[PDB]
Amino acid sequence: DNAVLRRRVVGAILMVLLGKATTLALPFAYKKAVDAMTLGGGAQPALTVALAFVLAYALGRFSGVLFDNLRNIVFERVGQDATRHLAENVFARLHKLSLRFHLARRTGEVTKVIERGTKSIDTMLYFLLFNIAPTVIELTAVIVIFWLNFGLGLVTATILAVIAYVWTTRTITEWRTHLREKMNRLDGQALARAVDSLLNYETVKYFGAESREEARYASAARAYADAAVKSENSLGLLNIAQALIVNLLMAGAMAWTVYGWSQGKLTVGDLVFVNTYLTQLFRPLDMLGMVYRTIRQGLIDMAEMFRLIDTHIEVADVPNAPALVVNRPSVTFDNVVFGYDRDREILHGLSFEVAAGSRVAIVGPSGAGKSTIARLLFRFYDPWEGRILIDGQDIAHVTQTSLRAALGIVPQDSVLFNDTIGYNIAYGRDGASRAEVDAAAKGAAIADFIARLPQGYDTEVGERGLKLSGGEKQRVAIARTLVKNPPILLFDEATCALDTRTEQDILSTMRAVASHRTTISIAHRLSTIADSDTILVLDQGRLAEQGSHLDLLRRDGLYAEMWARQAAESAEV
Amino acid sequence: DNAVLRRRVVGAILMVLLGKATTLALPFAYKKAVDAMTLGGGAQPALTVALAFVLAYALGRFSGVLFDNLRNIVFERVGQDATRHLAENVFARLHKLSLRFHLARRTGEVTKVIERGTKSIDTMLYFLLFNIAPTVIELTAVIVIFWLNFGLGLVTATILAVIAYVWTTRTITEWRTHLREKMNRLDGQALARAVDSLLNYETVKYFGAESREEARYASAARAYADAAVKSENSLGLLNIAQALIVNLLMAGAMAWTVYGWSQGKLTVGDLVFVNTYLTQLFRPLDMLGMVYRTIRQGLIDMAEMFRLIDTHIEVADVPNAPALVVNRPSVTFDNVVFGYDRDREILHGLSFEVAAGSRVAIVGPSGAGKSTIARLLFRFYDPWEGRILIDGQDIAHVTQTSLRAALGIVPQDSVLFNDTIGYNIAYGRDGASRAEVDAAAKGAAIADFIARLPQGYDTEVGERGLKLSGGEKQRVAIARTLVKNPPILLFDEATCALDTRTEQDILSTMRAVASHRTTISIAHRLSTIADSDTILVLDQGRLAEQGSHLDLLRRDGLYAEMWARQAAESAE
Ligand SMILES: Nc1ncnc2c1ncn2[C@@H]1O[C@H](COP(=O)(O)OP(=O)(O)OP(=O)(O)O)[C@@H](O)[C@H]1O
Ligand SMILES: Nc1ncnc2c1ncn2[C@@H]1O[C@H](COP(=O)(O)OP(=O)(O)OP(=O)(O)O)[C@@H](O)[C@H]1O
Repeated sequence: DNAVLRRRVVGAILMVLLGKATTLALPFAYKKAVDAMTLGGGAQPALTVALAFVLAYALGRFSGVLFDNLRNIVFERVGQDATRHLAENVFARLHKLSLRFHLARRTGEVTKVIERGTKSIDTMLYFLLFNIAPTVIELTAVIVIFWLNFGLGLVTATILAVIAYVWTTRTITEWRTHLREKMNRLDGQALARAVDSLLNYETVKYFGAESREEARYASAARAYADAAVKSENSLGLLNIAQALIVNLLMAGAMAWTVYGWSQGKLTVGDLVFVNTYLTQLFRPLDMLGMVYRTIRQGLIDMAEMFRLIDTHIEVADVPNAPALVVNRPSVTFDNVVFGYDRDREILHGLSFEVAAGSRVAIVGPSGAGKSTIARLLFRFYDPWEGRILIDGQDIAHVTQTSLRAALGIVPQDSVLFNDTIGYNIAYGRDGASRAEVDAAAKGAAIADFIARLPQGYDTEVGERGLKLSGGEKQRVAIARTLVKNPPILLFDEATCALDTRTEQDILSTMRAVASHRTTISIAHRLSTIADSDTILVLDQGRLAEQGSHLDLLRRDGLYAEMWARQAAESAEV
Repeated sequence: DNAVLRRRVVGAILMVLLGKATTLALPFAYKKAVDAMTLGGGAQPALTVALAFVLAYALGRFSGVLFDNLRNIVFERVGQDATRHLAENVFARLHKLSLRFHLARRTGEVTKVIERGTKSIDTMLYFLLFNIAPTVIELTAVIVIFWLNFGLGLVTATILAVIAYVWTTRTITEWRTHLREKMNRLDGQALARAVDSLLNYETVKYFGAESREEARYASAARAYADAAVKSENSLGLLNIAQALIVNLLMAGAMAWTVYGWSQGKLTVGDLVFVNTYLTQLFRPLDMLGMVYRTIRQGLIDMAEMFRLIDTHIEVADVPNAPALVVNRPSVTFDNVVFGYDRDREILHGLSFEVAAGSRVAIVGPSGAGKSTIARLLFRFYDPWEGRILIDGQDIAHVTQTSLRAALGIVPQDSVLFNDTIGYNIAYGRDGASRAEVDAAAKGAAIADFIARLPQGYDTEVGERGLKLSGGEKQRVAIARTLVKNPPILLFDEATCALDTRTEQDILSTMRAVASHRTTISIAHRLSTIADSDTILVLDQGRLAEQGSHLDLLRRDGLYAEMWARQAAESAE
């Protein structure tokens, strides 16, 4: 499909084909030895035979290694391009996976699987292109030559020996696959435990549990080491068996050649021809058994890695899915029944209406499942029963991209890229201008703060934005979501980490930006949302109350009681 | 350390010597062939030489492969144990590093460096132990036997050839180290970018920026691919140069021997002997080249890892540091000046007293440095000026372990292990019993909730505990700190994501058991902490006000102002 890559692969194949010329170099030494022993010296060609033998041998070895390295240097571009394309596809498809995977994944084992599969595919492609075909050509050439100069019984013996070789290799590989899989699993578990400890370094320091993490990693490492010892011992046993088979076959061949006659067909040269061809045959078959085991391992690793990527995507677009068109940002929950796992149901027929352009609050006790409303509105999961509508359009029947582009959310636990503040803020919109970033930072009340910083927008935030304060991180999230500027805006506990001045500023910003935008604010402090158009009270995953602040307060229900418990702080300390 | 591996390693060395014996066994079989050319054949006496040829050659090759695999099978345990010990030490020292490193690290590149070093130490140890010594033995044996059997010229030529080989290898390695380092840096950067995107999957989905992350990772990957192509091309050039040198040396060695006489310069069998020795001499040098370059690369990589593992730990114990003795859990900040970076200072002479057993709140605007008080109280950093005292004892002069064991913290951003709820709760104390876990879950108001769960304590929380609710996660952190049961307890905005009922229940359950325990609560909502014994107001890193809620409200200071802004009723 690529003319450059085609040409490169053709050149590489020519390079391996030159291996056949290298194999043809040995019969030159055969002929020279035959001449030297048939004339016994005293003739003219002896000086010629010596010079030709030394020159041909040295140049043949040098040309073999030179062609191997030229093949490597010419194929390195194609190999690295294949690795890059595989890595890009794996990354892209890894970002397409469902949220349940990322929420319950273990970084160490998935990283081990990804790297092992990528390296196995690289090695497998390399060996498939550069080992399979030349070894077949060499086997056919050996068969033909052995048929012309060794008869038929010897070629049948060699075929029976390679058949026994294949049978023993298959049996030992079937025995060793279990140990290999156990080793890989233990390695993955060890790396996952180590990565989890590194992610919880702060917790370990808080609880002084360095020794416990070290001990658990040491236990995992000892398990992996024992499994690896077992696997490599089985590999050594396989190699010893294969070498025994090949060496006894070679011994039989040499025995037949010498037993034919003390002088043989040719006194000097027959032994040398046989030994050279048998070296050129034992060197590749001893590695060919390993190459069969390597193809097996690469197949099981491709099957392993591919069994993880693109295998379980919870949310997928329906065929010919149209794009979402939001003319009126209205939200409808129609008898939505949903639970994260079928073991525990979270939402039991939740139904409500959020009018277009209104500011609606969602309150309730902990565990009520408001973040469930936020995640289902974003189509991270699909509800068991009922449906979600935006402008009267089913969320499940519209493309994910348009739906998620019509929604902006300031989540409860926000994560920032390991980059500058300006990058994180401009991440809200592709190619955001500095004027939009400045306007959003003014709206998110970090303008003066960024001005007081030495690097300004170029201030580093570190990994996950932990080099900033909580309020600064929350304001950065608000700023990026304002950069996005979607028609529907969902604040999941936005004003938790904010001080009083920032709290009032962000609240006024939310009230001012609610002009033609629907606003859904999940808050634990009722006073911050008492001015909302409607307040939805959740309890155990059900809509207990709905209405204005005065309406829910007059009903003397759950919202009123909650408002009488929070207001107890100011009335009487 | 006693005979654990000694016998085993001795066996490995024995195997290596047996390999030399095999290498010495082959020329003898050739010597017999020389005899077969001096006796002119025979009816029966030729058969002996034939049988000797077949037996010696076949058994020599089979025994070589068998001894190699036996050496591997006996040394695999030692190799895996060495790799395991190095990995354990690397992990331990990685946990010993300062918090400034972990806060500003990049996971992908550090993980890549660690894994590269882990594989490199194994490969390097194998090649060093099984190539360096046998190649030296073979070179010395070839030198002595040759010197005995040809004179001086060819040994002078061989030593000059090895000197030129070493010089060319050194030059090409010095030229290729730059490309290798650039390739490694690009690989680390690409992996770091990919890991950051995987950590921010949720942000990417929130803003639909999959294409941008894919494009940036593709750019990093193509850069790494170009660097790797250059490095491997230079490697191929080095290999062809080395092979040319060795093959020309072999060719010259054969040419000198043949020029003496057609059958033999000194002895007739010396030419076949020489060519066999040249094969047995090229077999180890083809490994010696890659072993030289691999030892160089492994040393420079492990030094690079250790130059990142041996980075200076900001917080270290003073020599002969005593243990902390907390009889009255009081906290004192004495003119503490500290900033994270010298370009921006955070705390400017902060001084305050938190009495033993009192309930103290820490409030103020953003940037006032309350999380700095929490991080410095735990000695994550050391202050520029001033000091911190616990029960009148300097934090800087006590062991880190006792200090951190005397303090429990529910941080603002809590992280949970990717494990069950019971594991996370019992993590508060080493070997926590089930009764203690139950008592803490009851105190943290998650007992009944866990009872309502299908798996109960065995419910998975996922990575960082994101499979739980915010309030559930905060209460799990509270449960861990209650399991630890320290005399000083610091809540950095702990009860924000809790509803009022659960918050009040937990706080009252604490207050009942809050006897002789210091409580330090950092809160942004003042009304939740108006019942504290004392309230410390911070501004620009200084203690502006201190006192009760009624006192600070009557004083009409900063606390009153902050309390009058939240009290603004926006309800219609
Ligand atoms: N990925 C998940 N897997 C399993 N259960 C989940 C997952 N996400 C949420 N839940 C469950 O759904 C319920 C709702 O929790 P959620 O994260 O919605 O917090 P909330 O109740 O909305 O508010 P708060 O943070 O105050 O508790 C909880 O019981 C929680 O255990
Ligand atoms: N790890 C860090 N590295 C560098 N600078 C930091 C770090 N953490 C915070 N800062 C900066 O220094 C100031 C120190 O305040 P810190 O975040 O420690 O607590 P705080 O000011 O009480 O937070 P809040 O904003 O919740 O009041 C912060 O406002 C922030 O600008």
